[PDB]
Amino acid sequence: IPCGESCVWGPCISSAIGCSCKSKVCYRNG
Repeated sequence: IPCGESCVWGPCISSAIGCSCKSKVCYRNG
């Protein structure tokens, strides 16, 4: 599930809420 953050140049600030960079945007479990 996309969270609402891009990660093309820098990692997900939303890692705090469980989101990780996949395919240039931040996702939690798809």
